Amino acid sequence: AHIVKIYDTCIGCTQCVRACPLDVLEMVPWDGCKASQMASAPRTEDCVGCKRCETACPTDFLSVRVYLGSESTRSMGLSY
Amino acid sequence: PFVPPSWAPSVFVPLTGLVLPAIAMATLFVYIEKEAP
Amino acid sequence: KAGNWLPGSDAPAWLPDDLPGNYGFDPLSLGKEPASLKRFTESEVIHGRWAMLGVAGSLAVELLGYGNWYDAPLWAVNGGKATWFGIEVPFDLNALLAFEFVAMAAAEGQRGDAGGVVYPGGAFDPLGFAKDSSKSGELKLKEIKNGRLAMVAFLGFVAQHAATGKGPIAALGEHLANPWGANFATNGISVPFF
Amino acid sequence: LDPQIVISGSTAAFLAIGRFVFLGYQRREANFDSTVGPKTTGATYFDDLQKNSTIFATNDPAGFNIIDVAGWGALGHAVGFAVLAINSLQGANLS
Amino acid sequence: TKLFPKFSQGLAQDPTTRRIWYGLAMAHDFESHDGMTEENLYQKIFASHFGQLSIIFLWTSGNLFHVAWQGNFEQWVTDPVHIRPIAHAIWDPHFGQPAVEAFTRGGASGPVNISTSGVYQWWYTIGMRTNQDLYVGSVFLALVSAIFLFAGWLHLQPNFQPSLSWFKDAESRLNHHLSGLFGVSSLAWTGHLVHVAIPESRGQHVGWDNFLSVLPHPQGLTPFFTGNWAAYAQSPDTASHVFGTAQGSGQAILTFLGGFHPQTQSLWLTDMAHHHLAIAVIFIVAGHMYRTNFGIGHRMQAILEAHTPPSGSLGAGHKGLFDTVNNSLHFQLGLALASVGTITSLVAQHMYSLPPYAFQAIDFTTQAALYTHHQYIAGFIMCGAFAHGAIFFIRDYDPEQNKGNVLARMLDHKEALISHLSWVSLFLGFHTLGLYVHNDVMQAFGTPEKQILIEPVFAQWIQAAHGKALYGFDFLLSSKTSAAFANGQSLWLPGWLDAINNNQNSLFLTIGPGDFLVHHAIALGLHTTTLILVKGALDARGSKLMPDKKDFGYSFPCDGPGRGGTCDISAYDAFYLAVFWMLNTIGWVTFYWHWKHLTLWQGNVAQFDESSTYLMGWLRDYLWLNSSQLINGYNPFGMNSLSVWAWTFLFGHLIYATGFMFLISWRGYWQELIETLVWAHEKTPLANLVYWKDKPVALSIVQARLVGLAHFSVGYIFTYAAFLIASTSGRFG
Amino acid sequence: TFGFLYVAGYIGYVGRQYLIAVKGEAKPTDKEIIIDVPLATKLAWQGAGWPLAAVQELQRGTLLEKEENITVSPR
Amino acid sequence: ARPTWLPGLNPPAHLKGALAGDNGFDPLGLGQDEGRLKWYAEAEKTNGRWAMMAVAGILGQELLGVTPAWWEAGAKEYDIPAQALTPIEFIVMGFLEIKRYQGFKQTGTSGFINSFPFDPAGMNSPSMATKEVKNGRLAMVAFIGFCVQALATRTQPIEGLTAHLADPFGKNITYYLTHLPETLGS
Ligand code: CLA
Ligand code: CLA
Ligand code: CLA
Ligand code: CLA
Ligand SMILES: CC1=C(/C=C/C(C)=C/C=C/C(C)=C/C=C/C=C(C)/C=C/C=C(C)/C=C/C2=C(C)CCCC2(C)C)C(C)(C)CCC1
Ligand SMILES: CC1=C(/C=C/C(C)=C/C=C/C(C)=C/C=C/C=C(C)/C=C/C=C(C)/C=C/C2=C(C)CCCC2(C)C)C(C)(C)CCC1
Ligand SMILES: CCCCCCCCCCCCO[C@H]1O[C@H](CO)[C@@H](O[C@H]2O[C@H](CO)[C@@H](O)[C@H](O)[C@H]2O)[C@H](O)[C@H]1O
Repeated sequence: AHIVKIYDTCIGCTQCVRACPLDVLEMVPWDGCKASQMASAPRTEDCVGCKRCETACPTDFLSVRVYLGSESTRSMGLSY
Repeated sequence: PFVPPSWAPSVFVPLTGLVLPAIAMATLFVYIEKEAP
Repeated sequence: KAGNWLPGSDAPAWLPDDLPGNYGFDPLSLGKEPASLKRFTESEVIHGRWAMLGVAGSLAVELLGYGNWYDAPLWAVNGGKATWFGIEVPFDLNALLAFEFVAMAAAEGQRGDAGGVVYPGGAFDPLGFAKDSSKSGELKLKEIKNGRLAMVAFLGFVAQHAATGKGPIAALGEHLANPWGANFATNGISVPFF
Repeated sequence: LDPQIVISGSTAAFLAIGRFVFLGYQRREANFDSTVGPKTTGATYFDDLQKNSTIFATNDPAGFNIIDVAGWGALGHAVGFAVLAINSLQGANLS
Repeated sequence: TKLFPKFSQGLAQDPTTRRIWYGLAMAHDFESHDGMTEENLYQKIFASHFGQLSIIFLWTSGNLFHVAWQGNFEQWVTDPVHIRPIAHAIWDPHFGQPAVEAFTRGGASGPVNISTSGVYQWWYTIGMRTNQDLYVGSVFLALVSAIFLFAGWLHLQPNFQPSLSWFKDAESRLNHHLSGLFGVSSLAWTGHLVHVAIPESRGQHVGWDNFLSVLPHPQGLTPFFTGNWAAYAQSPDTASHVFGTAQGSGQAILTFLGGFHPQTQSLWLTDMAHHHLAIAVIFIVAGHMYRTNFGIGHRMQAILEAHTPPSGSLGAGHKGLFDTVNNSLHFQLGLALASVGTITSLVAQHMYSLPPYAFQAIDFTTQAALYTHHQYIAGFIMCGAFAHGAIFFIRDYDPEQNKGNVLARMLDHKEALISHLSWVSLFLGFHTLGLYVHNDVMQAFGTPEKQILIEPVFAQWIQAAHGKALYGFDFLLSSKTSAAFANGQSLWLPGWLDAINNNQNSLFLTIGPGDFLVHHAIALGLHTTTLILVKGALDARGSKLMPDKKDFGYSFPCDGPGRGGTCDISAYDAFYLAVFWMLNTIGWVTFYWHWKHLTLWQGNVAQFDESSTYLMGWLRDYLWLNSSQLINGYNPFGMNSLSVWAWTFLFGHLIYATGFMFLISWRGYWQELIETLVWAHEKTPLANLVYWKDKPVALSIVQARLVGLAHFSVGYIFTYAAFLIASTSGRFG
Repeated sequence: TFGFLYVAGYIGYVGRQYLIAVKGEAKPTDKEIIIDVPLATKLAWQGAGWPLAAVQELQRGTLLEKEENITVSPR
Repeated sequence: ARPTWLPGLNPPAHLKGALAGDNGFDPLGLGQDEGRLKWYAEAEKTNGRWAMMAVAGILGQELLGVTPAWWEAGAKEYDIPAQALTPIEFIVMGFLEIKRYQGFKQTGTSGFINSFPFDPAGMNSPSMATKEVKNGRLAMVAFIGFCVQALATRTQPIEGLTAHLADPFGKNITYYLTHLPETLGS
């Protein structure tokens, strides 16, 4: 399973959640930004490591980071 | 005393090139495939 | 301040004014660190004192007709015996190194443990010239100025001999014979394109 | 050259200066190794091999123990044979 | 889950074939194993080193055994000039009769390989004369191999495992290794030369059976204990001495003749005896420098702490470096590879020009192979030196504990370092390539007098300082009135000057404009390879494109296509790219060494002087001209003894070209292709009864770069090895 | 050697003068793809004295940027 | 305050004086693990015990006129062929030594075959233990003296002593180390 971390520079644009092709991320309420919402990564066991979320994050440096880790059938994206 | 027999290559070349590799590959293939208890 | 090495210049701040022989000369600011300057202050006096002995000794040998400073140790090479003022000495090179190494180690080691003393006085000033400690300013200035002059002179001895091969007294005689035709501009060594 | 005079003579000089000249200086520099601290703090056999288990006490007033005698004597022997060996090269045929 | 690998649960849980590949590839990265502690890390490494030592002594034993069993050492020693050494016998059932006859040579019973490693000249020089001498050495080293293997087992046992602090006693290890490992070993080797090697070179047998009753010198130890050490340098071997015989021999055991033995064209044994005695004294003395349990010596931490320039030019200086070096194995390994890698180059440089083994010079194939062998090994070691320096920064570097010291300040001006290496590489490449192309155009248009030939005056001036009188500089040793010439005129200059002014040996070969261009190409190789490796290390911890690269490790595929694309952004990839430039650099060095020597060995040095100034000459007169015999090893009319090198020559081209596939085409193409193969197997009747246990997948991104680089390197090495040996051996051997 | 350096410094100095000149404009990027020929010719002729102008910038300390005004990566 | 090898040197802590012959001599601190010191103490005696017999054998053989010199005994041929001697020795010594080790592990003392300690005559006490070590150490030093004196002088132990007694100042290590050609040229 890969590791996905959300850092406190998130502005709650939701672009990472829309970009993710496996519904790994979601938005949750927060008080640390104007949007009052923060990205969350509750389902990292389904993450494949494409890093489409990082491509979509506007903040600099990124507020969502993916650290490729142990491989499995789900993280290796196998249908066999 | 040291000199090996004149027929040593006939036995050792096939042994180390065809026989031991076969047993080594079989040993390694079984080992990697073996499942933990 | 004993003067200004470059008239119109500003003396470096890190050079204290009362330091003997302070002309404000430090283009490369080597004495900027106080700890380094303290070591340099001692080394200049020691270098100057040895240079004064060396220049006096080098000139004395040739003035009295015993050769030049450069030829003095040749006896230990060719196979001759040492001589001092024409008086034969019974020692050989390997023996001489023994006395010097032990003797100089004792003296220099004793000086080294003093932790930077450069004006001991006491037994080293039997006649009491600097016993006053108030009028010593001029004597310290005279010592360093003659010391710096001697250091420059000895470099002249080495540099001149490497170019012409003659002793310091012989070189002086040759300059006076033909001042315009016998100088560093006529070596054929110092200025390659002349 | 006579080996007995040269080797003994050089050793005496190096023992004499070591005992009377550089003993104070040498000891002060040895304390600069104290500022860093001990090598290890352990109680295993391999940790014990890095400690001064035996302290070489001496009755000499200045503390010139045997380890110092070995150090300064070795330099004298090394210098003594350098002098003898170099002097031997004089009057050598085809060498 | 699967058992293998036992050291990583992440790999063992992987259901794909990546588990097999990655398990092999992470076996020796002990720091990454599950449950690893610092103390267990050092004990495993200590055990692994015993295994490496046992392999080295077993490999050496195998060489000694096979030469004695199947070689012609006893025949070769009689006439080393006109006999090709034998490496080992051939038993290949695939051979045809013409092949069996072709490889029968040297008076051997059957087919054999000719040795190129120079062990014959080495062993003959050190006093070996019979096959039984080699047999006893082989059994002795096999026993030594066993002992080290046992020691590796012993020190893993409960009561013999050293503690962590034992491995970090720097002062004690340096004292022993300098005085004992270096000093005593060199003193012992002097004993062999004085007692065995030198007498054997003078026709007197000395073995274990009689060496206690044979006097190495007529005056036995009286000169040694009386200080009259000059007695050992009297009556050296005369210029008429015939090596291995008592005619023309002398009596001295320690000399400084300084030249080459006239017959063997190699260094005198009495000089190599005095050499090893001299450094042994220096190394034994140097090993009494550091602190131990006896209250004298330096502590390395104190030395580093002291050396801070008072002006603050180096910041904190060397403060904190003792822990930085003493706690990081990658820092220590980087210093070991950098030092050993440079010394490997030095061995190659000095062995070809100061041949130490009798009759080594005349064996052209051996000299070519030995120089190429060690230069390629040095090149790999240097790349590893920088790789582990990059690994140190990611894994072991601690910014807080290195605050303001020299190491930290290197990262402060890393852009300046990289920018200037970039400028030097560009400058050398532009003007080096430009001058070659200019000279090529002039040759093409038929005006060889219009080309730009720059005389290597600076290097020719160095050769004058050493006594080469060809250039007429009359400088230092080239002038008979200088003090340098006079002082050494009674010790070693007569022999040294005689050798350096002999133009038939490789001691300071004459150089010209052809050597000017090649040397500047070598500089381009060194600077560019350093640029790639140095960037990989200084940028390892992060960069503007990836500020937090340290959090991902030394080796990772990429950071994805975002931010413009980040392919080959890790420090592992900088090393991967630098290996190509290392091969390119060592290739230029070995082409230059080989071509300049082939022309010398044929007597026609003018060919190199004329054809080496433009790049068509290299392609025409070196690569194309010298391939004629190689590619005729087998042809439609038959084959000869070179057919193995002809076959290996194409074998290299194939492995090299196969590597392009792993480097050009990347993973995504192959993973999708494998998915139809998985579909095909499952739907095929009579085959879907059989099935796999590891799900097939394409190689990883990082794996294919290594696999592609391995094929590239292997094909590189095997192609040139076959050409180097075949061109040299066929021409003369 | 000194023939080439004069021309090489000429080309480099002229380009640096032009690059500084357009940094003050509203849209520097559009002044780089589309060259301001009247300005370039003006700077082309004044470059003949680059060694004099280059040295005077060095002594006045305006040749180099300040270390604090240059971006660098984390270290 | 027992006597120590160096005047005015307090013995190191790991040496308590319990062992026989404990003079506090361990400049390298080799014995500091209680598990190794016990092994070394047993190892000291066995090396000394073999040295004591060896020194007596060399002296006894020389005093009884046995030839050739003790360093040429192997070359001489005896009733049993040299090839047969080694297998006999290997089996016999292997048995004695293996049982020697087995008893030491169980009891921690020294003995013979199945008896640990092996003191049939009942002579055993702290004084006897001390006397064994001091005589053992002397034999160990003595044997090395024989080996080196054979190398340099090439004379048997008693033969060397007589030469020194006859000509003390003329004959000594100073003479032999500077006359190897003369002595070895005979
Ligand atoms: C205690 C034993 C002992 C005794 C009584 C003697 C007695 C004698 N030896 Mg022998 N010898 C010994 C030990 C002994 N040796 C050892 C250990 C060695 C090896 C270094 C030698 C090597 C040797 C040689 C090479 C020669 C003699 C010779 C002689 C004779 C003249 C004296 C001489 O030159 O001595 C001076 C030289 C010595 C080496 C004697 C040293 C004796 C002291 C007591 C040894 C102390 C060792 C010490 C405790 C070890 C500490 C180790 C440390 C790491 C803690 C004389 C009969 C000469 C002769 O004429 O032989 C026929 C001669 O040529 N001996
Ligand atoms: C060191 C390795 C090695 C060895 C010893 C051999 C040996 C042989 N190869 Mg080669 N081969 C090898 C590696 C090796 N090969 C590799 C790596 C490849 C792939 C690149 C090949 C590809 C290859 C091909 C394509 C062919 C050979 C063939 C041969 C035979 C040529 C000589 C002949 O006329 O045989 C004649 C053979 C016989 C008279 C019979 C020999 C004994 C047979 C093969 C086995 C008997 C087994 C026994 C009845 C029961 C089990 C006994 C066992 C448990 C002890 C011979 C058996 C040729 C051949 O004839 O193969 C059959 C052949 O066509 N090889
Ligand atoms: C004594 C020196 C030394 C030591 C102790 C180590 C030790 C280590 N290195 Mg280092 N290294 C060295 C030399 C050394 N290195 C050199 C010389 C280089 C330059 C080439 C490198 C370059 C290097 C890199 C780039 C990396 C390491 C890494 C490592 C670690 C893991 C190694 C591993 O798992 O290998 C496993 C071994 C393999 C997968 C196979 C190795 C064999 C290769 C692929 C070539 C095979 C060729 C083949 C035999 C040819 C066949 C020919 C055919 C015709 C038959 C380990 C701590 C890795 C690490 O984790 O660092 C933190 C890492 O990334 N090293
Ligand atoms: C023959 C092949 C080749 C060539 C010529 C180069 C050239 C270069 N490499 Mg590259 N490289 C190669 C293969 C090659 N590489 C391979 C196989 C790899 C493995 C992936 C790499 C990996 C690599 C790395 C990792 C690095 C380089 C670097 C460099 C530069 C080194 C400095 C230099 O020589 O500057 C002088 C420049 C040259 C010799 C380039 C050719 C110039 C031509 C002749 C100009 C022609 C102009 C003319 C007007 C015609 C134009 C026509 C056109 C408009 C139609 C240079 C640009 C380093 C770099 O970029 O340093 C700054 C660097 O970091 N290379
Ligand atoms: C008691 C006393 C005293 C006396 C003392 C003495 C007398 C001492 C001595 C001492 C001594 C007398 C010492 C010695 C030492 C020595 C040594 C320590 C040595 C060493 C050596 C070496 C190390 C060597 C080496 C080498 C070799 C081997 C070879 C060649 C090279 C060389 C040389 C390097 C007095 C009166 C003063 C005071 C009071 C008390
Ligand atoms: C990155 C990194 C790293 C790495 C590094 C490296 C890899 C390096 C290398 C380096 C090198 C590889 C260097 C080299 C150098 C050299 C030198 C510096 C030399 C010198 C020489 C000399 C000085 C000489 C002289 C002389 C002559 C010339 C002649 C005569 C004689 C004489 C001696 C006088 C480490 C690990 C640290 C870690 C951190 C990071
Ligand atoms: C031909 C002419 C050749 C001349 C060669 C001269 C060689 C000099 C070798 C000096 C060796 C070191 O010896 C010298 O070390 C220290 C000075 O550096 C002195 O010792 C002192 O030095 C420190 C630094 O100044 C002081 O802070 C301390 O009080 C003390 O450590 C020693 O008392 C002296 O003996």
